[PDB]
Amino acid sequence: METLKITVYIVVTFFVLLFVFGFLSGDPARNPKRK
Amino acid sequence: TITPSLKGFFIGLLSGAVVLGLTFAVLIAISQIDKVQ
Amino acid sequence: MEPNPNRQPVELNRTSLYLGLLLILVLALLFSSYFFN
Amino acid sequence: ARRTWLGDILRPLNSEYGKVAPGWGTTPLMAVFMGLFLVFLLIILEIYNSTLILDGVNVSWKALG
Amino acid sequence: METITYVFIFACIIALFFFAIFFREPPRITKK
Amino acid sequence: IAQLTMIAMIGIAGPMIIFLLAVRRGNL
Amino acid sequence: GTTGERPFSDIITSVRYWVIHSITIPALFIAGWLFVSTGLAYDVFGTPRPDSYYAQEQRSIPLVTDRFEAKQQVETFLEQLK
Amino acid sequence: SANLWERFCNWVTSTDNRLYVGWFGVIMIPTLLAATICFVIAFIAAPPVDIDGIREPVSGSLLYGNNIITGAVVPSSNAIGLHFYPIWEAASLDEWLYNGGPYQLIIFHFLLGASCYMGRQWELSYRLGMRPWICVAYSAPLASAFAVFLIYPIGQGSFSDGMPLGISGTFNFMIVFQAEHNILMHPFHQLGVAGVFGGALFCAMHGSLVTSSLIRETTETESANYGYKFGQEEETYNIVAAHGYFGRLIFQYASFNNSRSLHFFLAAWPVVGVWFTALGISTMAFNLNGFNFNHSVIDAKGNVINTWADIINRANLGMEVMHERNAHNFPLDLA
Amino acid sequence: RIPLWIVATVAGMGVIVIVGLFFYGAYAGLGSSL
Amino acid sequence: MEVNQLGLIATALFVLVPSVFLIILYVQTESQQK
Amino acid sequence: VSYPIFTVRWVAVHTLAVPTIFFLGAIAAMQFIQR
Amino acid sequence: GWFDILDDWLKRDRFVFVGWSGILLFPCAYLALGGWLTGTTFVTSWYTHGLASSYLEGCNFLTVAVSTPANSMGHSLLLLWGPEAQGDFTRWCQLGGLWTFIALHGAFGLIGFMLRQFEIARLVGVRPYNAIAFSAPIAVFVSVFLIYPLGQSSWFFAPSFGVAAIFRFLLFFQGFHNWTLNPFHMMGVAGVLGGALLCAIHGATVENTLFQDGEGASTFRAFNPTQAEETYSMVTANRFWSQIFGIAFSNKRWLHFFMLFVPVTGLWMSAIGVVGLALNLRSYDFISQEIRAAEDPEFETFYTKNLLLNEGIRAWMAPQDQPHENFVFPEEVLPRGNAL
Ligand SMILES: CCCCCCCCCCCCCCCCCC(=O)OC[C@H](CO[C@@H]1O[C@@H](CO[C@H]2O[C@@H](CO)[C@H](O)[C@H](O)[C@H]2O)[C@H](O)[C@H](O)[C@@H]1O)OC(=O)CCCCCCCCCCCCCCCCC
Ligand code: CLA
Ligand SMILES: C=Cc1c(C)c2cc3nc(c4c5[nH]c(cc6nc(cc1[nH]2)C(C)=C6CC)c(C)c5C(=O)[C@@H]4C(=O)OC)[C@@H](CCC(=O)OC/C=C(\C)CCC[C@H](C)CCC[C@H](C)CCCC(C)C)[C@@H]3C
Ligand SMILES: CC(C)=CCC/C(C)=C/CC/C(C)=C/CC/C(C)=C/CC/C(C)=C/CC/C(C)=C/CC/C(C)=C/CC/C(C)=C/CC/C(C)=C/CC1=CC(=O)C(C)=C(C)C1=O
Ligand SMILES: CC1=C(/C=C/C(C)=C/C=C/C(C)=C/C=C/C=C(C)/C=C/C=C(C)/C=C/C2=C(C)CCCC2(C)C)C(C)(C)CCC1
Ligand SMILES: CC1=C(/C=C/C(C)=C/C=C/C(C)=C/C=C/C=C(C)/C=C/C=C(C)/C=C/C2=C(C)CCCC2(C)C)C(C)(C)CCC1
Ligand SMILES: [Cl-]
Ligand SMILES: [Fe+2]
Repeated sequence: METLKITVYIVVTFFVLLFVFGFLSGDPARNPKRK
Repeated sequence: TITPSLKGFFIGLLSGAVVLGLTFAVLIAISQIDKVQ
Repeated sequence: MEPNPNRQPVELNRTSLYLGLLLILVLALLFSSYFFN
Repeated sequence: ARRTWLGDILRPLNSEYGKVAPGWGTTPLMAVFMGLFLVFLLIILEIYNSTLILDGVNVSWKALG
Repeated sequence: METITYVFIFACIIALFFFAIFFREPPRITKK
Repeated sequence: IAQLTMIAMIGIAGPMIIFLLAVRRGNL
Repeated sequence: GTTGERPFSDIITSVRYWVIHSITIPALFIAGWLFVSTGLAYDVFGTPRPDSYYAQEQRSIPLVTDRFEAKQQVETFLEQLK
Repeated sequence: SANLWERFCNWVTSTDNRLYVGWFGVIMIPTLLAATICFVIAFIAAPPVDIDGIREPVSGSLLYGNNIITGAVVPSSNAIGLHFYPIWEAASLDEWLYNGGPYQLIIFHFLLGASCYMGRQWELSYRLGMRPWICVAYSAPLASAFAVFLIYPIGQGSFSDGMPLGISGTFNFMIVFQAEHNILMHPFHQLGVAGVFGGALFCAMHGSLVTSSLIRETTETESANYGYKFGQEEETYNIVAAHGYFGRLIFQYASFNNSRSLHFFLAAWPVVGVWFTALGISTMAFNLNGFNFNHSVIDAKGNVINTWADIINRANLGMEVMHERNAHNFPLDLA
Repeated sequence: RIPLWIVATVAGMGVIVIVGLFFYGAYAGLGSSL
Repeated sequence: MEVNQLGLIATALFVLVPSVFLIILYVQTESQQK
Repeated sequence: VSYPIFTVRWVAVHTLAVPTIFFLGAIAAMQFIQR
Repeated sequence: GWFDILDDWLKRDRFVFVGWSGILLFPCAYLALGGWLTGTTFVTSWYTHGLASSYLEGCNFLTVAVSTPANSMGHSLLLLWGPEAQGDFTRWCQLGGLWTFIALHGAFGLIGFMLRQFEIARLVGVRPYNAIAFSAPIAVFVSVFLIYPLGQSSWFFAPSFGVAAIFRFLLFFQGFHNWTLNPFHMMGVAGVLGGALLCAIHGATVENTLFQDGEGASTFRAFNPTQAEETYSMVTANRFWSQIFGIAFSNKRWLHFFMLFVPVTGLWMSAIGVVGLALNLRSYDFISQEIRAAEDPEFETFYTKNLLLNEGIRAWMAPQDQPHENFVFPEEVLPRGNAL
C-alpha cells in the first residue's frame, strides 16, 4: 500500500517528463512549412 | 329547436364566411390590377 | 415464365452495416432495462 | 402479356387510362360538397365537444338504456 | 441473467467500435 | 431626485465628440 | 437581389419619413399609455385592480367551477365587491 | 539510430499513425485507460457507497441490484469532503470502495485526459497545417464536465455533491440542483437551452437545406449519396438555390449566401450557449442562484398574489424537503 | 437625408431608456415585493 | 432478482433479428461480382 | 428608380410595428401603478 | 381566368413572399403571436388559476403568461361566441378563451408554414427536405399542446404559454410522470443534445479546415458566392477526425442528411413518449426494484432516491397547482425528511 503510492508516483513522473521534454524538443519546428 | 348555442353556431359560421369573403374579395380584385407579361 | 424485368439488386455497404448495428445494439442497451422491468 | 377469361371480361374497366375531362371539369361542383363536408364535420365535432348543444341530443352515457 | 445481458450488449458495442475504427472501408479519393 | 439630468448630458457627449468631427470632417 | 419595395435604408433616412413618424410614433405611444393610465385596459380585459382580488375579509379564490354557467358565476364573483 | 529519443519524438508526433498519439496524447492515453477501466469495473461490480457520510450506503452497480438505467458509480463520501482519497490513503480496498474511492480515481483521470484530448485537437491540426480553433469548440462540452465534476464540488465543499456517474444518478443531480438553486430561473441555463435547442434547430436547418439542394448525378433507383466522390474539386450542392429557397421562406437579407458565415454561425451558436450553461453551473457553485420572484406581486391590502413563479417554488420545496432524508440535523441547508 | 449612424445611436439609446425604465419598474411597480 | 421472464428473450430477439437482417444484406452485397 | 409607397411589405411592417409601440407605451405606463 | 390571375399575383416575388399558403399562414401566425403578446400584458389568470399573469398585474417577462382555461371548461374549444363566453369578450378573456385561441390558431399557423415551405420549394425547384424536417416540430406542438391535455381531464393540464409557466410543466412531469426515466424522452434528448453537437462540431470543422482564397486574416470575404471549388478541405477534415476520434465522415451528402435525421428523429421520439403520458401510460417505476425495496429496507439506488423527490413534488405542489381539487393537506401529512 505504501508501495503502490511509490509506483504510482514513479509512473506519473515518467509521463509528465516525457511531456515536458517533449514540447521542449523544438515542437514549433514540427509542421508543414515555416519552421 | 334552434337553441341559443345553435344560434351562436350560425353567428360563427356566418362571421366566418364573411372573413373568407372580404379576404377573397379584396384578393381577387387587387390580383386583377397588375401582372403583365 | 418470363424473367420479370422490374427487379434491381439490393445493397448495404460496410459503413451502413456498422451504423446499423450501432443503432440496434444501443437501442437494446436502452430498452432491455424496461423489458426486464 | 397473358390474357385470361376473367382478364378479358375485366379488360374494359381498365383501359381508359389517361382519359381526363377538359379544363376545370367538375371541380367547382366538387368544391361545394367539400365545403359542405367541412361544415358537417365541424358540427358533429362541436356536438361531441358540447359546444353546440341541441335539446333532444344528450351527449352522455345517458340517453341510453 | 440481467447483468449478463447488460454486459454482453456493452461488450458487443465495444467490439463494433474496434471493427469500425480499424476495419472500415479505406476512404478513397477522386477515383472512387 | 432626478440626476438623470447628469447621465443625459454625459450621454450625448460620447456621440457628440465624433459628430462635431463629422462636421469638421476629419480623422475618424 | 431586388424587388419593387423602396430600400428601407433610403426611407429610414428620408426627412419626409421622420417628418411623418416623429408625429405618428409618439402618437401611438401616448395612446397606449393612456389606455393603461385611464383604467380602460382593466375593463377591456376583466383584469383585477390591486384592490380587487378578494373581498375585504374573504381569503378564498374566485375559481370558476362549471363551464356552462361560468359567465354567470364569474359575474357573481364581481358581486362580493371582488 | 539517428538518436533514439530523436526518433521517439518523431513517432509520437508522427502524422502517419492510424490514431494520432500526440504529446498531449502521452498523458491522455494512460489517464483515459485508467478512468475507463476503473469505471467499467465499478459500474459492474463495485459495492455500496456511503455517499452522504451518514453510514447509509447507496449501491449503484449492476451486480448489486441495479440495471443500466438506475446503476451508477457513486460519489466519494461527504465525510471526505474535498480531501484527496487515493487508494494509498485507505487501510484497505474494502474501506476505499465504501467511501466511494473509485469516484475520484475516475473523475480526476477523466477530466485530466479530456483536457489533453483538447490539447490534442490542437496539435494534430498543427501537424496538418489546418487552422486551430476546433479545440475551442470542444472547450464548451469540456468546460461543462469540469463544472459538473469539479467546480460545483469545490464550490459546495465536497465531491459527494458532484454529479454521479450514471443515468438516474444524473437526474438526481438535476432535480436536487433545481431545488437548491432554482436553475430554470437563471439566465445562464436559459442561454444554455437556447444554444442546445437552437443547435438542434440549426443542425436540422443546415442539414435539410443542403441535402435538399443537391445537384442531380444519381439514378431514380440509386442512392442519392453516391452522387458524391471523396476528394471532389467542385461543390455537391447548389448553395445559390439553397439560399434562393430559404431567402423566400423568411426574406432575403435574413438568409445566408456565404457558406463561411453560415458555418461560423453554425459553430458559434451552440458553443457560445453551452459556454454560458457551463458558467451557470460554475456560478451557482458559489450560491449565486436564479431569480427569486417569490411573493413579488402582492395586492392592495398586502395579500400575496401568486404567479407561476410561486407554483414553481412549491415544486422546489417538495424536492428540498425530501432530498437527503436523514442527512440534516438543522434548520438551514448550508451545504 | 439623416445620417444612418445617427438614426441608430439615437434609436439605440432610445431603447436602453425604455428597457431601463422597465428595470426600474422592477423595484417599484406591482412586480415589486414591497 | 424479481425481473420479467420474457425480458431475456425480448432483448435477445430484439438484437438478433435486425442484426441478422443487416448481416444477410452486407454479405450478399459484399459478394456481388465486379 | 420610382419606388411606390403603400406596398405589401409596408402593410406587414405596420401590423407588427404599430401595435408594438402601442404596447411599449402601455407597459411603460404600468411602471408607475402601485398600492 | 381570374384564378390564374389570383395565382399570378400571390406567387409574385415580393420582399415577403405571400403565396397561396399565406392565405392560411399569415392570418393565423399573426393572431397567435398577437394573442400571446396581448394576454402577456393585459389578461389575467385569476378566475382561472388564482394567478396574476400579465404585466398589468405586475408580472415580468419570466413570470407572465397566457394560462390555460379552468378545469371546469374541460376540453371545450371555448369559442368567443360559444356556450361559455356567449359572444362576450371580457368574460372570454377571464375564462381563458385566449388559450384555445393561441393554441388552435398557432396550430393552423404551423400547417400553413409547412405548406409554405412545400409551395416555395416547388416554385424554386428544390427538394422538400426542409418540410420533412419541420414535421418534427409539428409533432411536438401537436402531441404536447393538444394530444396530451386531450387525454387528461381538460385543457387546464396543457402547458400554459409563458416562460415560468413552462418550467412548472417540466417540474410537473418529473414529479407526476417521472418523465426523465422514460426511454422516449431520453432518445429525445440524445437527439437534441446530439443534434446541437453535429451543429457545433461541423461548423468548427469547416471554419478551421478552409483553403486560403484571400490575402486577409478575416477569411469571410474570401468566399465564392458562385460555387466552383469546395471552400474547405473535405479531404483534410476526413484525416483529422480519422486520427483524433477514429471515425470520420467522407461524403458530405451523408454528413448533411445525418444532420437532418438526428434531431428530427429525436423530437419524434420525445413526442411518442408524451402521446403515452396522455393516457398516463408512463415509465414511472421498475417493478423488480420496488419489490426488493419493500422486503429489504437497506436496499437503496439512485432510483429509489428520485421517487422520493417525486413524492415531495406532488405533495407540496398539488394544492396550489390543482385548485379545482380543493386540496387540504394537514401539516402532519406532508412528507419531509429530518430538520428540513
Ligand atoms: C446563445 C446565443 C448567444 C446570444 C447571447 C446574447 C447575450 C445574452 C445576455 C444575457 C444576460 C442576462 C443578465 C440578466 C441580468 C439581470 C439584472 C438584475 O440584476 O435584475 C434583477 C431585478 C430583480 O427585480 C426585483 O427582484 C427582487 C428584489 O427584492 C429584494 O430587493 C429589495 C428591493 O431592492 C427588497 O428589500 C426585497 O425585500 C428584496 O427581497 C424582487 O422580487 C422585486 O420585486 C423585483 O422583481 O430585475 C429583474 O430581473 C426583472 C426583469 C427580468 C428580465 C430578465 C430576463 C433575462 C433573460 C435572460 C437572457 C437569456 C434569454 C435567452 C433567449 C435567447 C433567444 C434566442
Ligand atoms: C383564414 C384563416 C383563418 C382560419 C383558418 C381561422 C380559424 C379559426 N378561428 Mg380565426 N380569425 C381569422 C382568420 C382565421 N381563423 C382572422 C383574420 C381574425 C380576425 C378578424 C380571426 C378571429 C377569430 C376569433 C375572434 C375567433 C376565431 C376562432 C377560430 C377557430 C374556430 C372558429 C370557427 O368555428 O369557424 C367556423 C368556420 C367557418 C365559418 C367556415 C365556413 C365555410 C363554408 C365553406 C361556408 C358556408 C357558409 C354558409 C353560410 C353555410 C351553409 C349551411 C346551412 C345549413 C346554414 C378556428 C381555429 C375562435 C377561437 O379561437 O376559438 C377558441 C374565435 O373566437 N378567430
Ligand atoms: C423551443 C425551441 C424552438 C423554437 C422556439 C423554434 C422556433 C422556430 N423554428 C422554425 C423553423 C424550424 N425549426 C426546425 C427544427 C427544429 N426546431 C427546434 C426547436 C425550436 N424551433 C428543434 C429542436 C428542431 C429540430 C427537430 C426546422 C427544420 C425549421 C424550419 O424550417 C423553420 C424555419 O423557418 O427555420 C428558421 C421557425 C418557424 C417559424 C414559423 O413557423 O412561423 C409561422 C408560424 C407562427 C408565427 C405560429 C406560432 C404558433 C405557435 C404554435 C404558438 C406559439 C405561441 C406564442 C406565439 C409563443 C410564446 C410562448 C412561449 C413563451 C412558450 C421558428 C423560428
Ligand atoms: C458496464 C456497462 C454496461 C456500462 C454502461 C454505461 C452506460 C450507463 C451507458 C449507457 C448508454 C445508453 C444506453 C444511452 C442511451 C442513449 C441512446 C442510445 C439514445 C437513443 C438514440 C436513438 C436511436 C434515438 C434517436 C435520436 C438520434 C438519431 C440521435 C443520435 C445522435 C447521434 C448518434 C449523433 C452522433 C454525434 C457524433 C458524436 C458524431 C460525430 C461525427 C463526426 C466524427 C463528425 C466530425 C466531422 C465533421 C465535419 O465537418 C467533416 C467535414 C467531417 C469529414 C467529419 O468527420
Ligand atoms: C460628465 C462628467 C465627468 C466626466 C465624463 C467622462 C470622461 C465621460 C465620457 C463619456 C462617454 C465616453 C460617453 C459615451 C456615450 C455613448 C453612448 C450614449 C453610445 C450609444 C450608442 C448606441 C445607442 C449605439 C447603437 C448601435 C446599434 C444598436 C446597432 C449597430 C450600430 C450602432 C453602433 C450605431 C466628470 C467625472 C469630470 C465630473 C462630472 C461630469
Ligand atoms: C388577441 C386578439 C385579437 C387581436 C390582437 C392582436 C393582433 C394584437 C397584436 C399585438 C402585437 C403585435 C403586440 C406586440 C407587442 C410587442 C412588445 C410589447 C414588444 C416588446 C419588446 C421588447 C421590450 C424588446 C426588447 C429587446 C429584446 C427582445 C432583445 C434584446 C434587446 C431588447 C432589449 C431591445 C382579435 C381582435 C383578432 C380577437 C381577439 C383576440
Ligand atoms: Cl436525494
Ligand atoms: Fe455544411
